Amino acid sequence: SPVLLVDTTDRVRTLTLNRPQSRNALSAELRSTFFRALSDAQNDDDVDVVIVTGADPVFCAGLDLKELSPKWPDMTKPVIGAINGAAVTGGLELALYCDILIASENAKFADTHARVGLMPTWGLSVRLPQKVGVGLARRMSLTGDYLSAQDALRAGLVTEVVAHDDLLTAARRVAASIVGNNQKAVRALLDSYHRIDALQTGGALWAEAEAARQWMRST
Amino acid sequence: SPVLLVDTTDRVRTLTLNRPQSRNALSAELRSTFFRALSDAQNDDDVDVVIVTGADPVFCAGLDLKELSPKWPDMTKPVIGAINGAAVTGGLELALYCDILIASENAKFADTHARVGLMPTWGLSVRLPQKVGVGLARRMSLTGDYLSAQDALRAGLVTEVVAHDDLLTAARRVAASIVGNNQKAVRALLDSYHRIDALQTGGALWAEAEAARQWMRST
Amino acid sequence: SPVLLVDTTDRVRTLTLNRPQSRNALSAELRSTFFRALSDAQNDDDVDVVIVTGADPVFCAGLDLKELSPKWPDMTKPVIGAINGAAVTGGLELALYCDILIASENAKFADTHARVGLMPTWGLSVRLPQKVGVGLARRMSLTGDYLSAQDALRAGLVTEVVAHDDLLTAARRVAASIVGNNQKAVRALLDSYHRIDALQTGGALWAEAEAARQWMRST
Amino acid sequence: SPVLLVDTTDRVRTLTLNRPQSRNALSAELRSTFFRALSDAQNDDDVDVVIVTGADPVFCAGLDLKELSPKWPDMTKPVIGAINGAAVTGGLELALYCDILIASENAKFADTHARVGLMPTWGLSVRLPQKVGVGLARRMSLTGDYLSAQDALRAGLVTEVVAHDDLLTAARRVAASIVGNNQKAVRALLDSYHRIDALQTGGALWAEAEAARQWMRST
Amino acid sequence: SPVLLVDTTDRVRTLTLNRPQSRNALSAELRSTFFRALSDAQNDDDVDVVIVTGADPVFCAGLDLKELSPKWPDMTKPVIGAINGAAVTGGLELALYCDILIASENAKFADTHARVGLMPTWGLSVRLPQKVGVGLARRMSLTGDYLSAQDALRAGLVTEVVAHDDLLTAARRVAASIVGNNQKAVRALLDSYHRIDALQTGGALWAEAEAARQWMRST
Amino acid sequence: SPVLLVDTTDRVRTLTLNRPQSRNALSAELRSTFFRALSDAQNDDDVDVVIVTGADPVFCAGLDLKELSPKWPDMTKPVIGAINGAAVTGGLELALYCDILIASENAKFADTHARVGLMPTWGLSVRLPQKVGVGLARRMSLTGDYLSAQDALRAGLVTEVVAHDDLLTAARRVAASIVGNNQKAVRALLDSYHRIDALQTGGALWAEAEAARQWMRST
Ligand SMILES: [Zn+2]
Ligand SMILES: [Zn+2]
Ligand SMILES: [Zn+2]
Ligand SMILES: [Zn+2]
Ligand SMILES: [Zn+2]
Ligand SMILES: [Zn+2]
Repeated sequence: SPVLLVDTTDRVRTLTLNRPQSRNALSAELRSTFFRALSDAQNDDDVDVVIVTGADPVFCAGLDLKELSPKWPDMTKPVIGAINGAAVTGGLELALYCDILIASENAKFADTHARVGLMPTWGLSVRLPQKVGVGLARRMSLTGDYLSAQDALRAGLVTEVVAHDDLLTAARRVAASIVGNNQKAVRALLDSYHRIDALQTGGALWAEAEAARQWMRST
Repeated sequence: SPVLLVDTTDRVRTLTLNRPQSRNALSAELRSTFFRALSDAQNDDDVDVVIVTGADPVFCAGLDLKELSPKWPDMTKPVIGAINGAAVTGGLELALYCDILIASENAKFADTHARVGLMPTWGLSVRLPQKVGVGLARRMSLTGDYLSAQDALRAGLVTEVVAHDDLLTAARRVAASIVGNNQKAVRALLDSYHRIDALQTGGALWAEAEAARQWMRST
Repeated sequence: SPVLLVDTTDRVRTLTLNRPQSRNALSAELRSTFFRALSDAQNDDDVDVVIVTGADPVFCAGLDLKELSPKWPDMTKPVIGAINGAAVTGGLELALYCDILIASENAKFADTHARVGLMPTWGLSVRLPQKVGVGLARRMSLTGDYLSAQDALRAGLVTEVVAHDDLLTAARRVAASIVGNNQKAVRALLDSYHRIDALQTGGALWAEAEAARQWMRST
Repeated sequence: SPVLLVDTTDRVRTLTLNRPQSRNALSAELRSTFFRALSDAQNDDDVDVVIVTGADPVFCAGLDLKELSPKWPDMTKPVIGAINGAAVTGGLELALYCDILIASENAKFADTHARVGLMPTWGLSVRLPQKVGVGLARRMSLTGDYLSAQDALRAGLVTEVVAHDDLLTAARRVAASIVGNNQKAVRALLDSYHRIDALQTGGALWAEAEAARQWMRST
Repeated sequence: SPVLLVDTTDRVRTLTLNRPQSRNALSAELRSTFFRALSDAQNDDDVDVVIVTGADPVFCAGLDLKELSPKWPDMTKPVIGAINGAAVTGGLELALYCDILIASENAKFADTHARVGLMPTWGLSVRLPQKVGVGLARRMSLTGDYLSAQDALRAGLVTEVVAHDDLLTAARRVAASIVGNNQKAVRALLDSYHRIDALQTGGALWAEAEAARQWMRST
Repeated sequence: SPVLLVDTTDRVRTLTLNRPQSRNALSAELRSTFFRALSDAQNDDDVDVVIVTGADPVFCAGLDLKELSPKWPDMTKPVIGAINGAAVTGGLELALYCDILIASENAKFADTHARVGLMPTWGLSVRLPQKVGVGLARRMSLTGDYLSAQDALRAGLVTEVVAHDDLLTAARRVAASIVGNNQKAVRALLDSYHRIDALQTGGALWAEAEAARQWMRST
C-alpha cells in the first residue's frame, strides 16, 4: 500500500501516515511524499483544511533510524494534527508543526533525542517549550518519558482529548467549523500568525541548528 | 444613561461599559469615553486600581459594526478585567489588554475576525497566543467558536472563575489586596512588566498592523 | 550545622538550604555557599544531576533582609527544584532558575517585592510571566498573595505535585530517569535550551535591571 | 501634465515625481499614483528594475502640508533612487525606502519633522540611523540642517555622487548591470534582504508609530 | 576648583569635566557630580541642550584607577559631546553615550580595557561597533591603539572635525540650530530615538554585563 | 604543494589559501583543511592571533563550482583577514567572517551569487549590509560589480588599505599590537563581541538559510 493515504471530503484533505508496520517511521520516501502532499494541499483550490494523522496504533515514532534541514512548507491553510497514538522525537516535531492538535485518549508524546544521542533539527527545542512550557519541555527532553494525553491537555500542547474512536470525528468537527468561515480571511489571519511566529522563533531555530552542527562535529 | 458608568470606592475605580441594548458594542462614543476614562484614572491621585466590566449579560461584543489604530493608554496602575459574559472580537482584544482577568461562570471568549472578514488591529493576533497558547489561539481564530470560562481558566487566559453573582465581589478582593501594598512599588513593578512586554511584542504588533493594511488594500 | 547540606547518591547531588531557624533566608554566607556548590556540581565528574531543596518546613523565604546582581552560574547539568514549602520573593526567583520543578502539596509561591518596597534583580519579572503566565504573574506580584501547589501545577510553574513525604522520592525518580540517558547528549541539549532561553530573555533581563536601578536612585 | 511621469526602456521603469511647481510635494493624488505605480511595476513582466527620481530641481520636499500609515508596497524588483535635488522630511523617507541611492552633486537631505512639529510615520526614525549612522541621524533630525551629497556619500546614505547632468546616466548604468543578471535570483536575493530587514526593523517601526500616536494625542 | 564646571548661555548648558591634573579621570566624586548635573539639566526648564567637554588637553582618560553599573540618566534633551582630546576607555564610553559628537583635530579615541585587564560595563562593547563599525571596533579593542579624529570622522563616530580653537564654537553652532527648533518636538523625537535604541541594544547590554560578571568571578 | 600553507611566528599563525592555479577556490579539500586549521589555531597554546590570506594574485574566488551549512568555528582568538586580491562570493563570505580586515590596494570585493543563480548560505546577506551598509550591499549583490579597496575603506568593510607589498607587513603590525596585550582579556572581550553579534544576527541567519532552502526547492 502507499506510504501516505490521501482523502478529500467536504474541502478537508486528510493525510494519513501509512507505515504502521514500522510505527509510521519517517523514511526518506514517507518524508518526501508527506512534505509534497502538504505543498500540493496548499496549491489545490479544492482544499481548505488539512488533517494529519497516523495509521493506528502509533502516530509517528520519528525518523526511520534503521534506514538512516527542515522541510515543512509555508502554508496558509490550517493543519490539524489528530494524534492517534505515540508521537515520538521526529514525530513529536511533526505534531509541533501543526496549527491545532486534538488527541486520542491513547495519544502520548516523548522526546528521545538525548537517549539516542541525537540533537533536534526540526524545531523540538524551540517549539516544545513554546507549546508545553519550559519546565515540562526540559523534563520531557532530559527524561525521555512519555507525556500522557491528559497531561498534554493540562499543559496546552493539545486543545482537546477525545475517546479513541471519536478522534477523526472530532478533527472533522473542527475542520468543518473552519470551512464555514471566510476562507480569504482564514488564510490571511493564519499567514499573519505564521509570520509573527517566524519573527519570534527564528533566532532560536538558528541556535538549535548551530547546536546540532556542533554536536555532529564533536561526535 | 451614560455609555460608561464610573464608580470610585476604596481607591478602586470601576468602569462599566454601558450599552447593553447593543451588547456593549464599542461605538465611537464609547471608545472615546472609555479610553479617556483610563487616562483619567491614571492621572487621578484618588485611584490606585481600575476594574473594567460590562453591563450584563454581555462583556463586550466588539466594535459597533452597524455604526462602522490602538488607543489603550500607557498606565502604571493595575487594570483588572471582570468578564461578566461574552467577550468577542474587539471585546476579546479589550480583555487581552487587561493586566489580570477574573471571569464569571458565564464568561465566554471568541474571535470572529475571520468570520466577518476583518483583520485584527488591537493586538488579538499577538496577545491571544501569548495568553491562551498558540494552538488554542489558532483554533479560536480559525473556528470562531466560543471558549468557555472553565477552558479559559485551564488555558491561562483568566486567573479565576467565580459564580456570576460573585464576579465583582471577587474583583474587589483582588483590588483590595493590591490597594494594601506599597503603591509606589506596585506602579514601578507594573511599569516594568509593561516595558518588558512592549519590548517582546512590538515586532509582532507591527506585523499584525502590516497584515491588516495589506488586507484592507487587497480587499 | 552547615548552612548548606550536600549529599551525592547515584550520581545525583542534593543541595539542601539549611537555615530553617531563619526560613532558609539567603544570607550572604548561604548565597556564597549555594552558588559555589552549583559551580562545584557542574565541575564534578561524579555528578550528573542536581536537586535543590530546603530544610522543612519552608523552601526559601527570600533574601535575609535582617542582615541586609545575579549569581546563578552557567550549568549544563540539570537542576531539579524540589519545593517543600513556601518559596517567597528571592526564594521564588531561586525556584524560577531551576530547569524542572516538583512540588509538595505544601509548597506555595509568592512575590512580596512590592510589599517590601523592592524591585526584583534575579529575574522574577522575566521568568514569572514566562513560567506561570502573564496575568497570573501580574496578579501574584501586585497582590503578594500565595499561589498554591495545585494552582502552580495548573499554571505550568511545576511539573508535578506529590504528598509531602514523597517529595524527595519523586525528585529522585526524575533524576534517575535523566541519569539513565546519554549524559553527553543530556548536557548538549540542556546547554542548547539554556542558550535559546538566554537569547529570548536577555533584553528583558536588562530592562528588569534598569528598572531596579531607577528605583534605587529615585527611592 | 500628469503628476507622475512613467517611462520603460531596456526593462527599466523610471517613475518621475512631476509636481515641480510644488517642489514635488506628495499630495494625496501623487501619493496614490506613485504607490500604485510601484505595485504596477512589480506586477509587470516587462519590468526588471525601477528608478525613482524627481522633476528638477527638487527631488521631493515632503508631504503637501498646504493640502493637509506607510504605503510603500512589498517589492522584489530593485528600486534605485536617483536623487536630483533636495529630499526633505517625507521626501527623505521616500529616499530611505529605496534599495540603492545615487545622488547628483546637487542632492541634499534634511529632516524638518521637529521644525514643523510633526513626528515621522514613514520610517525616518528607524531608517535614517540605519543608513547615515546614529549620531548623524540625530544631528539631522534635531537641527533640521541640510546634509550635502558629499557628506551623504561619506556617511553611506548614497552609493555614488555624480555631476547633475550625469545622474540618470548613472542610474541607468546600475540598472543595466542588474538587468544583465539572473532575474529569478535577483528577486529571490532582494526578497531575502527585505525579509531580513523587516525582521530587524519591525519593533522599531512599531515604536516610531506609537511615538507618533502619543504626539498626536498630546498635541 | 570644582571637579565639574557648569555654564548656561542661550539655553545651552555646558558641563566641563575639570580634573585636568588627572586627565579628567572619573573619580567617584566626578562621576556623582557629572551624572547629577545631567539629571539637573534634564529637569531645568532654562536648558534645552547640553554640551559635554573636558578641560584641555584630554577629554577623559577613563575611570580613576588609582582611586579604584551604568549611571547615565534617561534624557530627552540633546547631549553634544565636544571631544577636545583623548577619550580613553571609560572616557570613550562617555563619548559613546552622547547623541552627537564633534571633535577637535586633537581628539583621539582608544579602548584600553583589554590592556588593563578589565571588561567594559558602560556599553563600550555594544556602542563602539554601533558607532564606528564592527571591524574597527574589534581592531580598537584588541590593539588598544588610538583612532585619530579624521579616522573617527571617516568611520562615523563623529559628525564633524574642526580646528582645536573652534571646537566649542562649533558645538555652540549645532546647539543653536537645535535651540531654534520646536523644543516639544525635539524632545519627543529624541525620546523616540532613545526608545528605539534601547529596544535594539538591551539584549546586547545584558550580554556585556554578564561577560563582565563572569570575568570578575574567574579573575 | 599543500592546499593551505601554515606559518607560526611571534605567536601569530598565518593561514595562506594555496590553490592559486584555481584562484584559491574553496574545494572540499581546502574547506576541510582551512576550517580544521582555524580550530587547531584556537586550541594551540602557542598561538594568540590568526592571519588569513591568499596566495597571489586572488584572495579567494569562492566555492569550487567545477568540483560542485556554515563551517567557520567558534573562536576567541582574533582573526585578521589580509585581503591580497579579489574576494568573490564565498570568498567575500570568508572575508566577512574575519574580525578585522586589512586590504591591499589590489583588493576588490564582489558578490556574484545572483549571477550564478545561487543563494548565499555563509552569511553574505546578513554580514554584507552589516559591514558595508544596506544600500551598498544591495548594489553589490544585485549588480555583481566589484567594490574597490578604496571604496571598501570608505564604506567600513576594511580598516586599512596599504600598498600590495606592505599587506602582510601591515597585518603583522596589527597582530603584534594584539599580542602585546593581556591575552586572557583579549579573548574574553572578543568572545563577548562574538556573543553579542550572534544574538543580533541569528534570526537573520535563519532567514538567509530558509531563503536558500526555498530557492533550492523551487529551482
Ligand atoms: Zn528530530
Ligand atoms: Zn479587532
Ligand atoms: Zn528578588
Ligand atoms: Zn514623515
Ligand atoms: Zn569601561
Ligand atoms: Zn556563498
